[PDB]
Amino acid sequence: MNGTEGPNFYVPFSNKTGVVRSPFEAPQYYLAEPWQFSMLAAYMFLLIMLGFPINFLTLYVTVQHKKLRTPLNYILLNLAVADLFMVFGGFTTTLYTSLHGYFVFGPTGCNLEGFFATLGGEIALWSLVVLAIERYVVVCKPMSNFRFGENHAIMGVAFTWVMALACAAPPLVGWSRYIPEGMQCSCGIDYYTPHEETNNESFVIYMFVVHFIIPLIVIFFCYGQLVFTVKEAAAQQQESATTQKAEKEVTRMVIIMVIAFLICWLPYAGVAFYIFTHQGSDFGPIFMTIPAFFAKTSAVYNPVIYIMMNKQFRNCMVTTLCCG
Amino acid sequence: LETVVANSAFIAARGSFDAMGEDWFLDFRVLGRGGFGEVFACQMKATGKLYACKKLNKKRLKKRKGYQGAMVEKKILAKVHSRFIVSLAYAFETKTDLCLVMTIMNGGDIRYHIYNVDEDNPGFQEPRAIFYTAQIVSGLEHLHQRNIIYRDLKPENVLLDDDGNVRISDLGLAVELKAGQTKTKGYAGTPGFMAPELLLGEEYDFSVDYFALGVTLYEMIAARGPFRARGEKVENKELKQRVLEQAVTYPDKFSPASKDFCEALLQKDPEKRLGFRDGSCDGLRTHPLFRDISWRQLEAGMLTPPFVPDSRTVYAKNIQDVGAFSTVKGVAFEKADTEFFQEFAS
Ligand SMILES: NC(=O)c1cn([C@@H]2O[C@H](CO)[C@@H](O)[C@H]2O)c2ncnc(N)c12
Repeated sequence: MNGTEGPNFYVPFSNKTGVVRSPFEAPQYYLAEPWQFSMLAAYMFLLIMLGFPINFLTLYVTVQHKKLRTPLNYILLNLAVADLFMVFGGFTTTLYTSLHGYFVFGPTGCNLEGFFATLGGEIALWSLVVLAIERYVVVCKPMSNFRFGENHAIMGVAFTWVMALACAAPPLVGWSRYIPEGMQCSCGIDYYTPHEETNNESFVIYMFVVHFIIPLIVIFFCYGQLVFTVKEAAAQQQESATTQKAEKEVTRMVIIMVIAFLICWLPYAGVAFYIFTHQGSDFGPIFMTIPAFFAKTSAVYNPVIYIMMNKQFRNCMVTTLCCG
Repeated sequence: LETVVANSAFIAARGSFDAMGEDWFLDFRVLGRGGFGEVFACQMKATGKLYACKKLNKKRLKKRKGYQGAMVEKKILAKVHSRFIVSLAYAFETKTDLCLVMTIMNGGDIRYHIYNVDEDNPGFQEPRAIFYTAQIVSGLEHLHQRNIIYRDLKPENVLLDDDGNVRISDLGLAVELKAGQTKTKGYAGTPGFMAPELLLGEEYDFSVDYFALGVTLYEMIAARGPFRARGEKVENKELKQRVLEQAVTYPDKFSPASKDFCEALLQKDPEKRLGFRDGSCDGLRTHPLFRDISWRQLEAGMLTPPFVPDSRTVYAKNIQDVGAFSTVKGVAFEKADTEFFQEFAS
């Protein structure tokens, strides 16, 4: 602890201006500046402008070719929807609020907004996990009686929602609470205290283990295996120069994929863990907006990595953009 | 990238091979996108043998009303097993598609091989084409002995394995009519792989198969069919006119025997078309072309053509290579459709 405790707020900035009470309705200028709000608003604008076209394309491309409407694409559609939850739950709200210089939807609004943003990001998280699993199962062949057929695909999609709800729903029932994060113009998860009265401590442990560490292990496992397999395959089929280059490229891509998972959730995990292991921090309040920037950008980079670099989608997209 | 990952899974399956439900076969990249559903390579999880799984998607089946064609292909392949007709191993359905799981022909198809030999090679060498043509003839003969008119035969339905022996497949384009009712009006087969008789909605018999054979050989050598050059991609009506009227230019790339054989078949009239004379299946066999063919060796599948596919050389398309055809626009199956789908499965 090094912020300001309250029975319904935890401002990650120290109380010494006497206006650190209720950051819900208090104008934020005791831990932020007008220029920082312009930059915040700029960043949120960017994330919408990129994120919405990118996710629209993922849905769009399958509709223009019949054969793309198949089970193995379901998870990709799910990813795009998940990302759109982040756009309308998180990005738009934060853009609106930042220009007033404080969060204007009030405590109830904070719970709503925080729910939609968290829900979004968590469906996204679990999509990436499921995707890695599916790739590992299908290509490396380690498990028997699994396929990516219609029933399996649907289960996979459903699972990402269920796990996401399992995280986003608890702070609404008083197992934690949504309270302003960052410059206090966005609402995040309370994890700054192990405040028993709202039951924060158990929730924070649950989050760190189930929603970061578990994913992290799975991501490393799956992608390690995948790189092994692809290297091995290339060695067993050296007769195409293209395939050898591709194998190296795919390995590079896989590093990017792992890194992309890290960037998104590691900041939150890192900060939360540090305060818990050693009480107090020298983290600022603008510092807490840094994890949000990284997390939010995954609405842009996930479909870029997982859609754009596959041949079929490319052809279709090129055709439509060059008149179609 | 991901296409290479799909290629890697294929390489993995091949390696294992060299050394129901679709959940009992591990599924790899597609080898083409049929008229109905995917056609991918696959491997038995409990046997460790490779099979092709021709999936016929339920949605696409309803759209074209392709129920008759499916049932025909099943019954014929199920009954006819040789070294010139692919063996059928399983016929089941899933909840999304009907499956025919047939024995491998790992070496790719003749249609592929026109372009895979090298694009700067103007079709097959004459002996190599002659060998494959002879093997197609034995397969046609076996069908004719069961009194089956195949109609549409084409390069893509002549598959190569890694033994350098070919077999016909896709026998759903056939009709079984016993002798003395072979003649009957009808239009069947895919345009540009049809005989004059069929297009005009006239009576047909085994003659049409010999027309198709001619088209196939012509395409083997010249790297183009008779009814399209390499600048032609014209509509059905013009394509129909090509089939009906034209006796095309015959390259000097041909041997005199092969040239002559092509000339006879691509000249209109079944009577003047080799094979059909009184309806012989050994009318083909009298041509000087078959001086290089021994019938005993042909029947035993011992003919060796130049270029024989390897098992460490992959033949197959990438997984996301699709053609795409109508799937439902909010359209829900009739009871009748469901009844055909169950009936097919066995
Ligand atoms: N139906 C069959 O018997 C087969 C179809 N294909 C491929 O699937 C493509 C059709 O989509 C064909 O052009 C072949 O490349 C096959 N590939 C290997 N073995 C087979 N028995 C078949």
